[PDB]
This record gives sequence, C-alpha cells and structure tokens, in this order.
Amino acid sequence: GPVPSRARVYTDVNTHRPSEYWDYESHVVEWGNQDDYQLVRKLGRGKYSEVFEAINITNNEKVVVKILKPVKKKKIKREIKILENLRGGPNIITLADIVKDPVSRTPALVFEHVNNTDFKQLYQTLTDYDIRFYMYEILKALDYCHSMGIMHRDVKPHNVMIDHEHRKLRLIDWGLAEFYHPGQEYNVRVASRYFKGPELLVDYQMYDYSLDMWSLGCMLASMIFRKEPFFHGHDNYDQLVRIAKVLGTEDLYDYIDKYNIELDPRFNDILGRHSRKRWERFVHSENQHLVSPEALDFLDKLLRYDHQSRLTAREAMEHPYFYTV
Amino acid sequence: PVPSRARVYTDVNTHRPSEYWDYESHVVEWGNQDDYQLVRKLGRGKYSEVFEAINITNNEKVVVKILKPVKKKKIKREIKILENLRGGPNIITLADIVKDPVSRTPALVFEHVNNTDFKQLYQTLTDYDIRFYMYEILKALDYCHSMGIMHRDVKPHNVMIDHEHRKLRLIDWGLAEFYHPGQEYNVRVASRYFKGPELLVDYQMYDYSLDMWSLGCMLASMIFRKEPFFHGHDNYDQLVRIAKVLGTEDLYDYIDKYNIELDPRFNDILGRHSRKRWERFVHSENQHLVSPEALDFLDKLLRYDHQSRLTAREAMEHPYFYTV
Ligand SMILES: O=C(CCNCc1ccc(-c2ccccc2)c(Cl)c1)NCCC(=O)Nc1cccc(C(=O)O)c1
Ligand SMILES: O=C(CCNCc1ccc(-c2ccccc2)c(Cl)c1)NCCC(=O)Nc1cccc(C(=O)O)c1
Repeated sequence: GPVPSRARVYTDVNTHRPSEYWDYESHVVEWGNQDDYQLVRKLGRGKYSEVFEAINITNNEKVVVKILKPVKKKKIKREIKILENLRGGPNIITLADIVKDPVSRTPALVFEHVNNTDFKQLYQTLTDYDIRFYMYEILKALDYCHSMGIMHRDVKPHNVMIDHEHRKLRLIDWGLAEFYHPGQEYNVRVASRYFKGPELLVDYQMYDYSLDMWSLGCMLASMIFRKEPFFHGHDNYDQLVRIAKVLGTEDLYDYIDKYNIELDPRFNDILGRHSRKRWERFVHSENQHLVSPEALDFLDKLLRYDHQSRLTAREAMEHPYFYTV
Repeated sequence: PVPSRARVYTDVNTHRPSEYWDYESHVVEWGNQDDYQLVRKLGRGKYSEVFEAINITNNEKVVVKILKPVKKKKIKREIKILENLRGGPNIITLADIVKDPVSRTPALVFEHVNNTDFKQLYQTLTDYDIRFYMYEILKALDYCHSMGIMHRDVKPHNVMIDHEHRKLRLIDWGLAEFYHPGQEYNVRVASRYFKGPELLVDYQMYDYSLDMWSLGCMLASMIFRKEPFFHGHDNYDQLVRIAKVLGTEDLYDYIDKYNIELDPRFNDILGRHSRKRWERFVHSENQHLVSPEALDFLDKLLRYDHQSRLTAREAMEHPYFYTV
C-alpha cells in the first residue's frame, strides 16, 4: 500500500484538543430568526448554496447571507463548526450569525459585510506590489487556519474576496474545509480542477495543509503570468498531464515512488514524457512587469509534486518575495 | 443641566475620520493563543484575569489579559483605544491579540511589565519619587487626552511601577472612552474613592478633567499616607467625604453653575461643612512628603468645578515638578 505521510507543521494540534473542538458531527447548531434580515441581491450561486448581500433590519448594517441547500446535515455542521472555531482569525470571513427562515426551514449563515472589487477591472490594474501584498494576506489566513488544525481544501480566486479600495481581503467558502488528523485518509474529490494538488490527482488520500499551498501556488502563477488558469486541465486525469508538461514526468515518478503510489492505468496513454520547464519560459511582454527572480523562486517552492517539500504558510511568509510588504 | 465641553482637545475626534473613534465598526482580528504559555496570575477583576506569560516562539515574557466576554462592544472599545494609543508615553503597549482555540475566549497581549513589591513601595518612596512618577502619569494623560480618549479609571491599581528601572505604565483601558463634545456618558465609571463630583451628582457631560480629579485623589493619598483619601462607604457618602474637605458652599456653587438637580438621597446626609486647609492633613508620618508646592498643586486638581482643574499639560508646568 501507499507510504503514510503527515504534516511537517501543526501535526497534532487537534489530537491535543478535546473532542468538542473537532467532532463536528456532535456539534449542536443553534440559529436565530431570519426575519431580522432582508435579502438585497445575489452575489453567487453554487451546487449546495446561494450567497446574497443583505441588510440586518434591526441595526441598518449590510451583511452577507449564504443560504444552504441541506444535501447533508453533516456538511452543514462541519462548515459551521469550522467557521465558529476560526472566527476573528486574520483575513478569515467572520461568521456573525446563523439563522433559519421560518417557513422554508432552510438554514443560512450570516457573515460580516464584504464588498468585492470588479474582478476583470482588478486583474488589469493590480501591480507587482499589490500581488505581493494580497498573497501575504492570504498566507496570514492559511497559517492561522492550519495552526487551528483546519485545511481549507478549496483555495482559488472565487474563494478570495478582495475589497481593493480598503486593501481588505477575506478567505471565504469553508464548505469543503476539514479538520486535520495525522494519518487520516481524506476524500480526494475536493478543490476545483485547476487548483487540485497532484496528491489528489494520483489518489493519495493522506494529504494535509500543504494541499492549500499547492492551490495558492496555482493562483500566484495565474496572477504573475496573466494566464488564467495556469494549469488548464480538461478533466481530472488531463489536469495531472498539464502539471507534468511544466514540472516534468521524471519528478512525477520520483513522487509516486517516494510514497509507493499506484498510478491509475487511465494515465498510461495520456501522460507521455515531458522535460522539466524553466519558469522563465512563461514570461511575456504582457506579464514581465509582475515577474521577478524572487517571484519565480517563491513559485518554484510552492509548485512541487512532493507535498512535504512545499513551503508551509509560515515559511512562505519569510520568503524574499515579501520583503517589501 | 447646563452643557459643558473640554477646555483642551475639544474637537480632536470630530476632525478625525469615523474609523478612528467608531469602535463598534472596528474589525477585531486575533491570532492563536497556542503561541503563549501562562506563567502566573498578576491580578483578577470583574471582567478579566491578568497573567505573566511567555511567548514560546521567541522566549520573551509578556502579560496576557483574558477577557470575560460580558459585551463584545466593550471588548471592541478597549482594543480600538489600545491600538490608537500604542507607543504613547507610559501607555501599556498592546503587542498582540489572541484567542484560545477551545474556549474561544479572547485575550490581549501586552509588553512585559514588572511590578515592584507594593508594600515596600509606600515606605521607600521619597518626595522626589512621588514628583517623578506623578510627572510620568501626566505624560500618559496629556498623550491620551490629545488622542481624544479619557481613561476614566485612574487609581493605583491601574498604575504599574517598575521602580528598579524607574518605569511607569498606565494600564487597564477597559473603562476608557472617546471624548465627543456634548456627549452624555455613563456616570457609573471609576472606582468609588476616585470618582469625580461630576459622576456623584449625575452630571453626564464630563470630559478629560475627570482623570485630573482621580489623579488628585492619588496624589493626596501618596503625600499624606491616607489610603484612600476620600473614604466613602457608598456613592452618596463619597460626595459627603469630599464635602467634608472642600465644603458645602462650593458644592452648591458647582451645582448652581451647571444647573444640576441634586438627588434627594443627599438631603439628610450632606450636612454643612466648612472649607478645610490642606495643612490640616500634615502629620509626623507624612511631613517628609509634603511641601507648599505639593499642597498648591493638589489644591489645583481637587476642585468641584471640572472646568477649573489643571489640564494634564498645565499640571506639567507646575512648580511641584521643577526638580524632575
Ligand atoms: O467571486 C468572488 C470572489 C472573487 N475574487 C476574485 C479575485 C481573488 C483574488 C485575486 C488575487 C489573488 C492574489 C493576489 C492578487 C489578487 C484576484 Cl486578482 C481576484 N466573490 C463573489 C461571491 C462572494 O463574495 N461570496 C461569498 C462571500 C462571503 C462568504 C462566502 C462563503 O461562502 O462563506 C461567499
Ligand atoms: O495592581 C497593579 C499595579 C499596582 N500599582 C501600585 C501603585 C501605583 C502607583 C503608585 C504611585 C502613585 C503616585 C506616585 C508614586 C507612586 C504606587 Cl506607590 C503604587 N498591577 C498588578 C496587575 C497588573 O500588572 N495588571 C495589568 C498589567 C498590564 C496591563 C493590564 C491591563 O489591564 O491592560 C493590567
């Protein structure tokens, strides 16, 4: 079978906490009356949720309301417990209330108000400094949630709220987040395709916080190279081929051999043979103002097949790429 | 009642954006308390417990104040004030804000402070020492007043003295508030013995001058070795203790000036009292701490009329401090 693995940091933080902290299945959820909130407009729609801008009628303050389709009560309890555990953490979306509409009985989460900057406009105006600044803000959120024994498992641009006018950032949608327990085998069907770590694609279940650092690297690559997404897979098998076209196939075999991973036969006629590419290959006239030797060295240290070889969020915060923030 | 406003730093908050003073909208962020290990208890209060602690990541001593979340509004107020005042002369420095993962109880992390043996401090402190530390408190008050904040709980328990390093900090900003001209404040602030007459007569439009009354109470207890100086047994009796020294004539002049309605519960306890000479409180055990300059300075702090008290900046110019 595959060789076991464990996080290099915050390995036993949940082991040493009482069960109430991490046993979300036993967590008792309480909610108030949604009659105190009026929905204003839709902000987003997903598979198991709809997010709205809303107003609390009792204090005239804007909030965000996430209405949850109750596909699994277990999943609702998990997201709520994680949000309650992380509440007030740096750049973590703040859960302000939990409510239920009296007639539909549909539960909803109420968050601090957030104001998303026009993304298409943001993507063209962000400078080299802005990218470093916001990447550092994401790292504060990741180091905090990892220190709190939680993996986000869905780091991607859609799950990062930037209010550029206020230089404010929040890491949002904790619906896929999970508690880290050393040796635990997790479901690999997490994260969104372009942001999936190679551990998920090769079906290595004993992953950890380092999965978030791979997804973060994917976001950094897309921002500095102006290539969205950076690894453009068309399916989950093709996603690994897109990564191998950059990192090369030699190091992919070194990774699967190190953890004694059995590579799915469906990869046999699509993976091919690929040399390790230089990150400088992705520099072009449209992105060269965002690229520097520090950015490429930092990117190289995130985008590694070996999950244990990636920088932790705390190590990443010490990188020279952030010396100006 | 007749409205009143501060003689100094009157509009400092009016002229600053809402983000500075609007604590209810202040977004609090905290780290993981897992990086701190508690060493010993330093004090216990109604809504907090203070510990000496160690940051395990750098092996540096700090102080950790664990807050009982009686009101989130009160927590936001103390945090915003501490963040606004951070680095101010003799103001306790807020170094971090954390939360214990399991209890979810928020805690404030301060620079390390080392309180000198208090029982030893009283008899060892000289006339110079009292002038030196009084001046250190005044630097902190002039700074926080200039920053549009009144402490509202000046008392010995809220002054940290590290005598070996001649270091002072004004601590526990849990009752502090932003000054806005014309605002009516809750009079149920400060500790009984340090309450200004404005609070005792229920005059809500008070200002930074409340801190100068409390400071005067501390000065009187130090130079005369009478702890506390105005020993009230309840909030009504507290005003009678002040009147036994300042006299009832000037108390009526004060309430008439601001058209204050005196609570009927004072009727059969206030009595009639002459204005006393400060020299009356001098004795063999305290005469080495008293001087004409000390009594003149004390007289200028302990006045009924909040507008007639020295400001922290005026107090720093007094001859009592010519040696510091
Ligand atoms: O789609 C979005 C976010 C969209 N962000 C776009 C975006 C994110 C990051 C960057 C960036 C990253 C690194 C460096 C520099 C820049 C950029 Cl350029 C754009 N939001 C709309 C929907 C929404 O706000 N949802 C929401 C809000 C609050 C809570 C929840 C929740 O599920 O808890 C959901
Ligand atoms: O009780 C105390 C302080 C106790 N000070 C006693 C004291 C204070 C003033 C003088 C003095 C006044 C005028 C002239 C000369 C001297 C003297 Cl003689 C003694 N501290 C123990 C607990 C503690 O340190 N609390 C603390 C520390 C840091 C921050 C906080 C906080 O709430 O932020 C609280």
